[PDB]
Amino acid sequence: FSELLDLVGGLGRFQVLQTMALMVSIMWLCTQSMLENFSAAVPSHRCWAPLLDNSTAVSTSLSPEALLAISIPPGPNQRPHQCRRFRQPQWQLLDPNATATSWSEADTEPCVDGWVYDRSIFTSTIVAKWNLVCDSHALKPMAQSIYLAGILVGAAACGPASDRFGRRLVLTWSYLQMAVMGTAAAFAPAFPVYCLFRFLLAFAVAGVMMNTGTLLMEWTAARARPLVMTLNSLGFSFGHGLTAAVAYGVRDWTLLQLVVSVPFFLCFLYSWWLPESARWLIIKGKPDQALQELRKVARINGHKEAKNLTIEVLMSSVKEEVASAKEPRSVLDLFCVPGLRFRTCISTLCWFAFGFTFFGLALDLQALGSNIFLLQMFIGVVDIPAKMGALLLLSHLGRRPTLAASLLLAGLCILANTLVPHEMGALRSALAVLGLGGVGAAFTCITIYSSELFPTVLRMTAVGLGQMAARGGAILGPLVRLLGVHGPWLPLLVYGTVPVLSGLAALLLPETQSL
Ligand SMILES: *[C@@H]1O[C@H](CO)[C@@H](O)[C@H](O)[C@H]1NC(C)=O
Ligand SMILES: O=c1[nH]c(=O)c2[nH]c(=O)[nH]c2[nH]1
Repeated sequence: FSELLDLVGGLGRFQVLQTMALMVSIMWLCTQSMLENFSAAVPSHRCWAPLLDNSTAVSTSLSPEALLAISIPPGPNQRPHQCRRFRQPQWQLLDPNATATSWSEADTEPCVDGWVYDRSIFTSTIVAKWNLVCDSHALKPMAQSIYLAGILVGAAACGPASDRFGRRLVLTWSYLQMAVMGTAAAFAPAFPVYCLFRFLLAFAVAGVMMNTGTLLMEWTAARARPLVMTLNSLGFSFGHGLTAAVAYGVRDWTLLQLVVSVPFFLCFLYSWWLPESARWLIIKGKPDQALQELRKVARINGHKEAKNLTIEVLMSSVKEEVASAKEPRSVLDLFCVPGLRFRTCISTLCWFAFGFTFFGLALDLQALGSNIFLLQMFIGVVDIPAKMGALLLLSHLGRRPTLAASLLLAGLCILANTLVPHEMGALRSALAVLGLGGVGAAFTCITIYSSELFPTVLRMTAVGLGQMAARGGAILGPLVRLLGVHGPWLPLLVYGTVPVLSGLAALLLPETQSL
């Protein structure tokens, strides 16, 4: 096939502009996923209480600190209880002779009158709007799980639709669905409706993710294809910085969600000026359309050959593909072949670990460091050099040691985060950033390495199964935080154990760089 790209220009003005255009979309698409660090931030809260909040009642000369001690009991964390209040004001607790033994839990009641939230950092969040606290506290990670499950279902449905209707058409309606569903989520009236719209937004996120990469690869000559995949992967790196930059300015969740959604109307509008994949149009037996959209690109790249492209040349240049690209093999074949079964197991585990660890940690920055805006920005800034170093070492040291070393870097940093005491917040934050950097490097590493461990007929099958495994791991990511009742160390130990085991496992793979 690529002989045609050499008539049309296989790297040039069109591929440059297409890479820029799709990278920008991937940036905003990354903001959509990272948003719920900020849209769903948990502000500090307490029960509403008469002496503190009933401004219509008779006031007193006591200070707010004293009235808080008189109204809200202390909780386990040596801070005011987030889910209880005194049944009657505890005037007895003001005198210096008082002790903690002076009251008992029967003297307290739950927040009958609802909660009061700290508005200093964020003006509003979904947690503050729908009271996703105390007995409802599980509902935040449930919302994140529903989003990531939406992406799983969307990726499962994308394949058949992408193959039947085309890369660009599905990408176009994915952009429209992202805009519409993000705008709808921004104005949802109730929590179930918000979950429905976030699910339907994720369903389109999957389509954008898959089709952008597929279309970039299908329009790029082979010498530049790894570089193009790397640039498309740096799109997310800049997406992290963009998330921090936008969320630092917009402190209301409705306005923030709307702001990050609206750009996709423009993405929808400019996607119509992209060409549908020529490989797809030829494979589906539509030469008259493939010729048009090839010489359209030849016009952009500035070639005289737009006069030379002709149907007979177009047909003669792709004689093999239409005659042989007819093997949509089932996933089970990977397990049927004795040799490939165990390689498939290990590579699928390496895909799983990325999603599990990354969307375990990256979606609760509030636990990792002092300032989530700056920490998100750093998760971008450190992701970039990690990815470039991954590409280079992947090109020199071999895929096996680079995959193993990246995953072991991630695991060791995330585990060490549990050894460093809570007082050393700076080192905890730095280790968390480095761990997410290692995971993000392994993302590129595995994307390329899994495309070599299997014979060329089953290469694509392995990559698809790996992607589904990463999505299954991402879904479990958020739910693992529900173990945190037993301690803050436990979710971190789990998230750190997974990459350690998978990184050790990657050592058992064969090397695929030339030896
Ligand atoms: C708040 O104060 C007003 C003052 O008139 C009173 O009528 C009302 O019952 C009070 N409510 C609570 C919950 O203290
Ligand atoms: O390096 C990444 N950063 C992300 O924020 C992200 N989100 C995603 O779905 N895949 C990736 N990869």
